[PDB]
Amino acid sequence: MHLTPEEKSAVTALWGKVNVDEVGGEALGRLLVVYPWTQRFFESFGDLSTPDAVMGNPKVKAHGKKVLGAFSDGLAHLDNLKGTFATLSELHCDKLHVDPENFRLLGKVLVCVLAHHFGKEFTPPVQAAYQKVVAGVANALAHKYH
Amino acid sequence: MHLTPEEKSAVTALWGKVNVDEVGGEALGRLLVVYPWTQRFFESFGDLSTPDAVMGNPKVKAHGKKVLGAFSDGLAHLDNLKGTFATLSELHCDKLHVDPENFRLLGKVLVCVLAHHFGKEFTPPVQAAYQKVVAGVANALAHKYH
Amino acid sequence: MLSPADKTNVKAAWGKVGAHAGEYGAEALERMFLSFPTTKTYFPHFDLSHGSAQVKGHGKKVADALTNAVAHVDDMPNALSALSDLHAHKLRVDPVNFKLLSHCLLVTLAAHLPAEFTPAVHASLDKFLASVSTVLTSKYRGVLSPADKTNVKAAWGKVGAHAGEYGAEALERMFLSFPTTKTYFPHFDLSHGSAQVKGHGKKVADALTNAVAHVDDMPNALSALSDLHAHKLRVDPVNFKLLSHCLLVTLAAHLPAEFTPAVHASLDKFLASVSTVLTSKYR
Ligand code: HEM
Ligand code: HEM
Ligand code: HEM
Ligand code: HEM
Repeated sequence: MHLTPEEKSAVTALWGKVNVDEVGGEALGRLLVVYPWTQRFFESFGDLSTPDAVMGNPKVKAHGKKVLGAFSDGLAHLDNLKGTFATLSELHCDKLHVDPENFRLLGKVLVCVLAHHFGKEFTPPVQAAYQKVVAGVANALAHKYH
Repeated sequence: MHLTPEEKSAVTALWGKVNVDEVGGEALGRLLVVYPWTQRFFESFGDLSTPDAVMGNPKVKAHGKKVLGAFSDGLAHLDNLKGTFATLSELHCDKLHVDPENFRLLGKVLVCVLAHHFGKEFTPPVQAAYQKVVAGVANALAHKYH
Repeated sequence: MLSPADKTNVKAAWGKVGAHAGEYGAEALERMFLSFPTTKTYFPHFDLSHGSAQVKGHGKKVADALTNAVAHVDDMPNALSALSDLHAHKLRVDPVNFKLLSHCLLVTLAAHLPAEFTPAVHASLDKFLASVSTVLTSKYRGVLSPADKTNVKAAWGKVGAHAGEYGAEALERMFLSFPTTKTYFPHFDLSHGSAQVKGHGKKVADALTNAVAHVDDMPNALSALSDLHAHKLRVDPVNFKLLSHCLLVTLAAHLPAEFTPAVHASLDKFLASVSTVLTSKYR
């Protein structure tokens, strides 16, 4: 990916403390709250009328776990993100029609969520490592768009 | 940096009709007019107050020729843009302090200048091939920033 | 942009920041230089090492400016006028950098306000920062001047009856050059010559003709379109800059005589205005 040995360890270490399900639901929920236009893909999910409703929506939470679970699995393949996300990239393009900008928005929200969750432990260098990781993951997911 | 056969031939064929001296002065001049904050790097160039001032300024023309001249060199090395521009990348970062976003803006303007100059000949597929090229060159010039 | 609820949220959050504003500002700056190194190009005259007096000093000035902005949230343009002048005319920081510092201030607030940073406050602070950024960037080129409005009307005039054909070409150029934009049209046949693209191109062109006619009253002229894109189509805002670019290329390809540098600058400002309007109701 290109991240130095110390950046990879900072990333991994913090991620070992992440409840993927909780953070997943929190990040997808905040994405839908902070950038409402991303709700366009989730009308089958039900009530998304208020921040509370979005955060408590069981479909949003379930999708959040699914999305962050795949992200989680991608942290094990930091040297080959494009390869790991190739089929998901094609799926999001050809079948889901998800504008790649959405991945970048999720990345920003995920970083704010880690910062809220971890406070002082999310230091400027740790953020910097995570910024490279979220940009890499978004680039890999957008790679097969045509 | 991968281009399909049709995209590379579109780029090459068109570039052979380009008078670098002329197109270079035009592109740099328009960049300074359309995005005036870019003038922060050319305080010693003289009078940049009005469009006609910028467009006829001999130093702007001289510089545009140098810039497109180097861009032309990159066209001959479409397969390795990063390697070709590394020296200039470090130079733009370390000694000149040029925000890489300026490379993207110049790319937009150059596309407008090519459409303006060639008219009907700058077809949608040809523009699309040129968009890949200016994005590649901009990424190649920002590669050594740190 | 900001609703009263948003203002109450920002006021609350920033209040809690209190005496730490200066320290948070320095941390946000440090976070920006590290996460986004291209931002250092604007500070080559600073000692950018951790804890420098220069970064701490600057951090306090930035936070005092946001405090001023919070305190005059209903009158931001005026409260920050000297700052927008300094950034537009002296500093000339590319506007893309404001989103970067905004994200880093947001991450800083998140790390320091565990109780206060709820989803609603997060959304409000994000909108607040985007508004501050917009204010500090408003005078780079400014609103449309009479020369601009005159240039746009003259150029759009020459387009005339070709408007729909140019709108279609602009869409075609956009789809080919920026493939991601195709994600919003999975129901269309996007092949060259497509009647659906031609028909849609005509609609975009007519909206723009309408915007040119109402250049001094754009927000109302485009109100229904803003609602439509904001709440029904929900097109990510970044895409508007891509279609604007493609429209400019189409105009250049067809107006050999009128696409002078000054007209180019006026049209770009005009399209950025139409884009701002079409996206004003997103949040
Ligand atoms: C880190 C970024 C993301 C990753 C790794 C990710 C991962 C996934 C995975 C693993 C699936 C299921 C694939 C399958 O069923 O075969 C999926 C489905 C989906 N994704 Fe993504 N995605 C990401 C971001 C997004 C974003 C930001 C959006 C839209 C705002 C989005 C919208 C969807 C939708 C609508 C589906 C289909 C859900 C369903 O059929 O129930 N994805 N994605
Ligand atoms: C298309 C991308 C670009 C290329 C290939 C390019 C190329 C060059 C070249 C060949 C030089 C001469 C260096 C030397 O004398 O050793 C140079 C200098 C310079 N470039 Fe770039 N450049 C590009 C874009 C930009 C942009 C958009 C800006 C900022 C608006 C910029 C600002 C400068 C400045 C300030 C100098 C110094 C001029 C002087 O000595 O007064 N460049 N560039
Ligand atoms: C949204 C946040 C921003 C605010 C509120 C802000 C505020 C300020 C303030 C209060 C000053 C000092 C005024 C003076 O001493 O006369 C200043 C200076 C400056 N700003 Fe900004 N700014 C913002 C974003 C940016 C960005 C994103 C950059 C570029 C990365 C930037 C670069 C600078 C520079 C280079 C200076 C002059 C520094 C010096 O020489 O002391 N600003 N800004
Ligand atoms: C600033 C330029 C834009 C203008 C002036 C504009 C104008 C319009 C107009 C007039 C309509 C027809 C509405 C109706 O049928 O009542 C519309 C529909 C639509 N627009 Fe935009 N729009 C703009 C940019 C965009 C962009 C950048 C995208 C996406 C890349 C987009 C995607 C759509 C979609 C998906 C439709 C629905 C088409 C259909 O299903 O028939 N728009 N727009």
